[PDB]
Amino acid sequence: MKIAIPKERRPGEDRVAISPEVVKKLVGLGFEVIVEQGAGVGASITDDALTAAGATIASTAAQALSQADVVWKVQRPMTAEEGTDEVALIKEGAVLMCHLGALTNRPVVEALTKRKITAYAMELMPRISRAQSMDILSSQSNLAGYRAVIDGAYEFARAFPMMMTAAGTVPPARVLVFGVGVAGLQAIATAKRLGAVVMATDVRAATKEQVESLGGKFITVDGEEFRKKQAEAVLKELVKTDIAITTALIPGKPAPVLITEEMVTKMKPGSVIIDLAVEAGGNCPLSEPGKIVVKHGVKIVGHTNVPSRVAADASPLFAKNLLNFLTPHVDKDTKTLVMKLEDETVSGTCVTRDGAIVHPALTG
Amino acid sequence: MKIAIPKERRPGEDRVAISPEVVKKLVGLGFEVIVEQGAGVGASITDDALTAAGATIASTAAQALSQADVVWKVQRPMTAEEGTDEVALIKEGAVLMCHLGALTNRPVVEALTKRKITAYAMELMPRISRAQSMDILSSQSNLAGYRAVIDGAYEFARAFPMMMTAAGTVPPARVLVFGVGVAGLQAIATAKRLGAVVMATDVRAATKEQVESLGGKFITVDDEAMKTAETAGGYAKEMGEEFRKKQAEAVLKELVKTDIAITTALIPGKPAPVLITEEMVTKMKPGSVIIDLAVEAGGNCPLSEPGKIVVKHGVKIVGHTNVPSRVAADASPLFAKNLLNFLTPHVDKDTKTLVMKLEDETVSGTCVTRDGAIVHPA
Amino acid sequence: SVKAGSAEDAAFIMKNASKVIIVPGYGMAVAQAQHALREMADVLKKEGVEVSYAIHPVAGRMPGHMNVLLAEANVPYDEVFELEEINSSFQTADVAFVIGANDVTNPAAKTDPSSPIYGMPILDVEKAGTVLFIKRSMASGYAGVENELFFRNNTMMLFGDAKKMTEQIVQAM
Ligand SMILES: NC(=O)C1C=CCN([C@@H]2O[C@H](COP(=O)(O)OP(=O)(O)OC[C@H]3O[C@@H](n4cnc5c(N)ncnc54)[C@H](OP(=O)(O)O)[C@@H]3O)[C@@H](O)[C@H]2O)C1
Ligand SMILES: NC(=O)c1ccc[n+]([C@@H]2O[C@H](COP(=O)([O-])OP(=O)(O)OC[C@H]3O[C@@H](n4cnc5c(N)ncnc54)[C@H](O)[C@@H]3O)[C@@H](O)[C@H]2O)c1
Repeated sequence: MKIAIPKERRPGEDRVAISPEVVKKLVGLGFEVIVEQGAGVGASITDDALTAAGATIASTAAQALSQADVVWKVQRPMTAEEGTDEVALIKEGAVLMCHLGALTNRPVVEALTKRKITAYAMELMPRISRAQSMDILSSQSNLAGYRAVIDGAYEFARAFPMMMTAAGTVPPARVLVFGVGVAGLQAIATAKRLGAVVMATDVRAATKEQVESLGGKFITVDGEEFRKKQAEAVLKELVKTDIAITTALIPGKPAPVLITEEMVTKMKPGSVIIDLAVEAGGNCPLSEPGKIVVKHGVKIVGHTNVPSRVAADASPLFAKNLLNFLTPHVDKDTKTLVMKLEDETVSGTCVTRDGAIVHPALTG
Repeated sequence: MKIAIPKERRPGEDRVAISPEVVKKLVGLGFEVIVEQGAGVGASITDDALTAAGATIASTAAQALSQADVVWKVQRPMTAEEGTDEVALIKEGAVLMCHLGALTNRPVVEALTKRKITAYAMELMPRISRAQSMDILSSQSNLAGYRAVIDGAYEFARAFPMMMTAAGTVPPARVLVFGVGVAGLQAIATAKRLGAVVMATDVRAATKEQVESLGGKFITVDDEAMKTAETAGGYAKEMGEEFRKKQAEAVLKELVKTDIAITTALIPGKPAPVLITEEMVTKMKPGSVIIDLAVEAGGNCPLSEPGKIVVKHGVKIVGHTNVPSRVAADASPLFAKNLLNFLTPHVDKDTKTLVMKLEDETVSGTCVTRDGAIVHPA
Repeated sequence: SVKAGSAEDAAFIMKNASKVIIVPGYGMAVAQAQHALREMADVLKKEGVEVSYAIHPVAGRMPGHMNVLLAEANVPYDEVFELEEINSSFQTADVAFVIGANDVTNPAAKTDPSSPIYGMPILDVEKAGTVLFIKRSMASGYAGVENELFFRNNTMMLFGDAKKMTEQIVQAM
C-alpha cells in the first residue's frame, strides 16, 4: 500500500484526486503515494509540489497503477468500449474510489468486476451528519454554483453592482436562481455580494427561508402540473431578469424544463442563461452541452463539467473527501486497509467487491 | 437643428454614443435625433426604445449623417485608408464629438479639417472637478476596473472568497492592484466584494487613504518621494530607474503570494511604466493571472500582448483591447451622458442653434479643428 | 427545565469577561444579525475584550454561509477561525456566545451513538465558563434532536430573534 492517482484522461477534465496536503496525511497513514506525472497541471499542482509532500512521480499511467493496492481518481475509468481501457491498468484485487456514476454506468461496474476490483462509488455516500466531510456532490456543486455567477458576469455586457457616478447611475444586475440546493445557494451568495438584486425559486418549502438567509427574495407572493402552474409569478420576474441561473436536477431522471423557448422570447436582449443542469438534458431546451448558443437575443450558456472550471480549488476538496472516507479504515499498525462492513458509509457506497456486484440496484 | 448617431463599424466596438434618456434631453434642447438602425444592439438598446424616446430610425450610416448638423461617435471615424470612409459620410460644416484620439491620430484630423468639420476630442478634457460629469476617461476606466476583476475571476481556476466547508477551507484569493486611479479603485472594490484579500500600490500619496477606505492594505515604498509624485493636473510622472527597483523590491513579498495582479498604471505622453518584469512573473505561483489594462499604451507587463491571453511561466497574462466595450451596455449610456454634459451648456434657449462658448476652458482644450483650421496647439 | 435569560442579563456577562468566542450558525443568517453582531464585537473589542469567531464546517445551510455574511458585515478574516484551529481556545474563553447555532455545538455528536448527529465533529463550547445561546424557542435544529447543553447550569437561554436580541444586547453596553 501503494495508493496511486493517475491523470484524468477524459476530455476537459482538469481535476485530480490528490493534493500535497493529502499526500502528507497518506504517508502518515503508512502509504507509499504514487502519482502520474502531469496529473495536477490542470489543478495547478506541480510534480515538485507532490514530491515535496512525500509522493513518488511515475512516468506513465500504467506504471503508476501497476502495483497500486488503492486507486483514487475523480471520474470513472474508461473502458475498452470507449477506446481507452483504463480498468485494465488497475491491479487485480485492488480498491478503486472515485465518482463512478455507477447506477447509470453498469459497463464500468461489469469491467471492474472481471478483475475482482472492489469499487467504492463516492456519489452514493449516505446523507448522514458524519459523512458530510466525505461528500463529493456537495463540495463540487458548491464551486459550480460560484462559477455559474462568474460565467454569467463574464458573458453579461453590464456590471453587476449599482454604480452612482458623476456621469450618471447604472442600475444593478437582476439575477434569478432556479433551484436552490448547494449550487443555487452559492450562486445566490456570489450574485448578492457582487451587488446584484437576486430572486430565487424552488419546489421545496424550506428553501424560502434559506434564500432569505442569504438576502435573496423568494418567488411566491400568492405528474406534470409543476411546470404549467409555476411560471406566472416567475414569468413576471423573469421578464426583468438579466442573468437566469438554472440548477435543478431530479435524481436519476432527466432535468425538469424550467425555462421554455417561449419563456426566453419574453426576455430582454443581452440577457444570459446559465444552465448547470445541461448534462441531464437542461432546464432550458435551447441549451447545448459545451456550447454558448444565442437565440432571441439571449445567450444560453451550457458548459460541461463546471467543477473542472474551478479545478485548483475543486481538486483539494475532492482529495479531502476521499481521505475523510478512507482514513477511518486504515489499521494504523500492520499497514492494512480493512473496510468495515457494518459501516453505512462503506455499505451504501460499495458497488462491487472481490469479483461480484454488491449493490442492490445493480445486482441481477 | 438635427443630431445623428451612427453604429460603430470598427472591429469589436459594441458601444454607441446614445441612450433613450439622452434622446429625450436632446429633443428637449431642440434636436431631431436620427440614430442608425441597430446602432445600440451591442449595447442592448433597441430601436423601439430610441423611437419611443423621440428619435427617428435611419436605415444606413450615410442616411443618418446626410443632413446632420451635429454628430456623436464613440471611437474616431474610419478613413478611406483604414477600409471604408466614414469621414466623407458626414455633412460638411457639421460638428463632431467623440474619443477622437487626436494626438496619436493625425490623418483623421486633417481629413475632418479638409471638409470644414469642427472636431471635439473628448479625451483632451481638462481635469477640473465640474468636468467630472463630462469626462470620458473616468466613466470608461471605472467600468474597465470592474471588468478586470471579472476577467481575472474567469481566467482563474480557483474561487475568490473564503469558504469554511466540510471538505476543508478554500482560502481567499489574494489580489494585488498596481496603480490606484479610477480603474484601480474599482478593481479594489470589486475584488473585495468577491471576498479577496486586496493589496495595492501607487506613486501618489493621497491614494493610500483611498485604498484603506475600501478595506485594502497599501504597500508603501518611498513616502518621501511620493509627495513629489502627483502633478498640478493630478496625473503621475516618470519616477526613474532607482524608484523602479525600490518599488519592485517592496512589492515582491506580496507578489509571490498573489493570485490576481491587475495593472492599471499610465503616464500621459509616455509609454506605460513597467511594473511586473519577466523576472517577476517567474517568481509567481502557477495558475496566477495578470490583467494588463495598460496593454494598449505599451503594457505594465512586457509579456502582455494586445487582444490575446499569453500563458508563460505558469501564469496567464491577459491583455484585452477596449476593455470598456466588454461592458458596452453600461459604458454607452455613460459615454452618451459625458457628451450631453459637455454640449448642454452651449445650446441656446429659443434660438434653435448651438454656440460653443470659445471663452470656456472646457471648450478650448477639447477642440481640434474648426471650419478648416486646426486650432489645437499640437 | 432551562435557565431562560434576557437581553439585559446576557449583556453584562460579556462586558467583563476577558475573552469571548462568537459561534454563529443558521439562526444568525435567518435573522440577518451579522451587522449587529460585528457591532457588538466592536463594543467588546474597544473595551479590551478578546473577540474571535469560531466557524463550524457545516454552520448555516451552505458551504461558507457564515463567511459571506460576516464578510458583508466587514468582520475581518484575521478574527475568523475554522473548527480545528479554534477548538482548543474554548478552555481559555469566559463565554461562548452561540448566536443561531445548535447542531454545531451538540455534544451528543461524540457522546450518544444512537443519534443522527453522532461522529460529526463539533465546536467544544461547553468548555467555556458560560454558554449564551440565542434562539427563538426550544425547537430543534436541522438534525431534529435535543441539545443537552440547553439545560445545564453553565448555559443561559436567550429566547428571541437573533438580530433583535443582539441589537438589544448592544443597548446595555
Ligand atoms: N452548512 C451546510 O452546507 C449544510 C448543508 C445542509 C445540512 N446542514 C446542517 O444544518 C445544521 C446547521 O447547524 P447550525 O448549528 O448552524 O444550525 P441548526 O443546528 O440547524 O439550528 C440553528 C437554530 O437557529 C434557530 N433560529 C432560526 N431562526 C432564528 C432566528 N431568526 N433568530 C434566532 N434563532 C433562529 C433555530 O431554533 P429556534 O427556531 O430559534 O428555536 C435553530 O435550532 C447542521 O446539522 C448541518 O449538518 C448544513
Ligand atoms: N476631472 C478631474 O479633476 C480628473 C479627471 C481624471 C482624473 N482625475 C484624478 O487624477 C488621478 C489619477 O487618475 P487616473 O485614473 O486618470 O490615473 P491614470 O490613468 O493616469 O493612471 C493610473 C494610476 O497609475 C499610477 N502610476 C503611474 N505610474 C506608476 C508607477 N510607476 N507605479 C505605481 N503606480 C503608478 C498613477 O499614480 C495613477 O494613480 C485621480 O486621483 C483622479 O481623481 C481628475
